[PDB]
Amino acid sequence: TKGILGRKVGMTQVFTENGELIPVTVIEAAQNVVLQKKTVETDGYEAVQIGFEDKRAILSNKPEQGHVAKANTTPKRFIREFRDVNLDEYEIGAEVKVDVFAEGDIIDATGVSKGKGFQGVIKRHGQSRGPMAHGSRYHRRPGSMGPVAPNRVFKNKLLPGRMGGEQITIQNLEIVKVDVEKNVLLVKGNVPGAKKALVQIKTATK
Amino acid sequence: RTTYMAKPGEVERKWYVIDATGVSLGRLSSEVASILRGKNKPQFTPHIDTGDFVIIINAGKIGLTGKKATDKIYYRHSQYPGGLKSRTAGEMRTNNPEKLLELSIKGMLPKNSLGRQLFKKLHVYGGSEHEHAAQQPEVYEL
Amino acid sequence: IVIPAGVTVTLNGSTATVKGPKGELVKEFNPEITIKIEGNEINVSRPTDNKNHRALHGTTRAILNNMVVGVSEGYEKKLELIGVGYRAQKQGDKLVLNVGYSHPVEFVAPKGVDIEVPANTQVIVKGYNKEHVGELAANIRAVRPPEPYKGKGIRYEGEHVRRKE
Amino acid sequence: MKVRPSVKPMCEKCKVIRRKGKVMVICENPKHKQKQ
RNA sequence: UUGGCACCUCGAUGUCGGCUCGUCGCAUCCUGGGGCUGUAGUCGGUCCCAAGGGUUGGGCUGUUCGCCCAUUAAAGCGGCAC
RNA sequence: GAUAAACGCUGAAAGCAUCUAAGCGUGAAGCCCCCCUCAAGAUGAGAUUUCCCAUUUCUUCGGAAAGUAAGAUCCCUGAAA
Ligand SMILES: CCC[C@@H]1C[C@@H](C(=O)N[C@@H]([C@H]2O[C@H](SC)[C@H](O)[C@@H](O)[C@H]2O)[C@@H](C)O)N(C)C1
Ligand SMILES: [Mg+2]
Ligand SMILES: [Mg+2]
Ligand SMILES: [Mg+2]
Ligand SMILES: [Mg+2]
Ligand SMILES: [Mg+2]
Ligand SMILES: [Mg+2]
Ligand SMILES: [Mg+2]
Ligand SMILES: [Mg+2]
Ligand SMILES: [Mg+2]
Ligand SMILES: [Mg+2]
Ligand SMILES: [Mg+2]
Ligand SMILES: [Mg+2]
Ligand SMILES: [Zn+2]
Repeated sequence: TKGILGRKVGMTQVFTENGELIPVTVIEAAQNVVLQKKTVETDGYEAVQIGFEDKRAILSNKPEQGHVAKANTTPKRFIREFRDVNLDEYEIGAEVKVDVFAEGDIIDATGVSKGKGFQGVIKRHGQSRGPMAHGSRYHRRPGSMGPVAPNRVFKNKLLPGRMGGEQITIQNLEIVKVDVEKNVLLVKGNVPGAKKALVQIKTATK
Repeated sequence: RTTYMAKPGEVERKWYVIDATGVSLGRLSSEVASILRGKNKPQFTPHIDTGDFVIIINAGKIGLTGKKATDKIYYRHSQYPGGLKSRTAGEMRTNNPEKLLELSIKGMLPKNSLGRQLFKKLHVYGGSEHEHAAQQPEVYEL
Repeated sequence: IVIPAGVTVTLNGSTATVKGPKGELVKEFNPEITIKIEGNEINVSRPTDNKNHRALHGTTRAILNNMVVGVSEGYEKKLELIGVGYRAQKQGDKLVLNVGYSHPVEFVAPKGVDIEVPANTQVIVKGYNKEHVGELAANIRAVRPPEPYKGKGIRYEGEHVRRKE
Repeated sequence: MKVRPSVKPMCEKCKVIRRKGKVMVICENPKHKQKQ
């Protein structure tokens, strides 16, 4: 199981050798370093901690500087753990390049979905509108809060509230191209998040 | 008038270690509840906590008579519609015995703020080893 | 119960070990039921007379008898494939049956059981542990149990299959 | 299988037994299988 | 369900159908497992286990219901102030 | 992985028989996992890595207050929020 951290650059399309045209997400994954290895003896579980993008000194504090000094590297914007990896691979301070993947590798992409702010039940939960005419005064409303008997509302009556900005995993995206000199992965289809969003690419759990 | 009342930290609370191997789940629990509550001390004061600390070891070997291992069901409700989960006493004695004994003893403690303090004095271990050697626990017989 | 030549029946507390020529067995019996060892003969001791003990008695006898006869001459359950294109093959340690399915069905015998196949139309299951022979033989029969209309499928060699139109 | 509160021998071959605290009759004739 | 009674509510407990939102039971409509069959096969019948998910769009009528058209794996039956 | 109905193996009680009493196996879209998300206010408040260090004057006493460290905020430019 291999893993890397990249930024979503954007979407485009590529023609396959076949001739088919496929949509791709461009993930730029430069400056991934191995910062720490967690073992069962020390931490209670196997994981490798990867630091992604380089960050100006004045944006880092002394606690951060002390943690990346152990891996002889500069402060890092994003630090994430990968579990289910082989710790025998990964030396502390080693770069992690996008060539840990190959064209045809099936990956899971994890990121935070775009923020839509306060949203109603129609957009947030795909509920149906009431009629728009025939005397209706019920358009974009949540529906009955429930029956009478329990003198209260059950605990998953879906209602308006803040919509996106959740963690999302898309499973089984094909890697379409790996460009090491550009530190670029091309992934078939889309991954969560706005442009410039952290994307965690790891080998498909399935 | 003149009846004695224990003050907090007046009565010496002792540490006891009790082997659960073979004893009916209740029977163990009912005796332990009395020790936690302090019902075995003449200084017993209903509002204070004069009881002792209890370590139970070998909770995995606790006794369940009849078909209780398969037929005694422990229920939890999440408070979500249809959120009732169930476990057999048997499965719980195999995988989470610390939980089994805590459920059994919690039910036999007073249902109040002091009852919740008494529960904090109970330490259950599936096996034979605890990490409370510093507290110099004394073996207790039922 | 009579012990034959080569058989060494020992007793370690409640559990009996019976090592013979064909193989070796270890079966744990109920404590209170006590079993007496002698140079040639074995007798079982029923202490009290309660439904529990009356039963266990006959079982501890039966199983010990089975164990002992198990390591002496042994146990052979024999199966008989019926139906056009039903054939058994023996390739290594895998009994490969072709019994009318789109896939072939394969069986690896456990530790002590052996599946020799004289003819393609019949199978035989040798072993010392009688229940282990019983189970494997049943598991093989389970693949295509005899059907009532043309009697096709895997039967035991003595089995009496009910027949319909 | 016949599942019914009244379980009883339907022919001379029918045997009444108990499995797992359930009365049943087993028989050579499969029509006579009954569980209570 | 059709009822019986008149115990809460007449200083008001809004009453049918639909819409929105469901949630629960299982006496299961589909899908899963299985026994018997007057089970050759393909289809079925009947019973047992099973409530995870699923369980259509129209014509007529205020309707519920029902009939019909066309589908569907299936077009379940009930409770929650019908 | 463990089970339901069910099917068995071995097997007495009950010289037979019997899936069951002791003992083994098979066996469901269901149960528990596996998959996705939240989650230590899990007051039972967990763990790992890293950073700062032992200041001053009072307080009989316990403790208090008042400059700071690492770090954070106010304020300001904003949006991917
Ligand atoms: C078969 C009906 C049985 C009776 C119904 C109910 C009643 O009187 N409802 C009032 C209601 O009028 C308005 S709704 C328009 C009010 O807002 C509402 O609160 C309420 O008073 C009116 C409809 O008659 N009674 C308690 C029992
Ligand atoms: Mg937004
Ligand atoms: Mg609509
Ligand atoms: Mg309007
Ligand atoms: Mg209430
Ligand atoms: Mg009257
Ligand atoms: Mg009023
Ligand atoms: Mg049912
Ligand atoms: Mg109309
Ligand atoms: Mg109504
Ligand atoms: Mg038998
Ligand atoms: Mg299994
Ligand atoms: Mg499915
Ligand atoms: Zn009969």
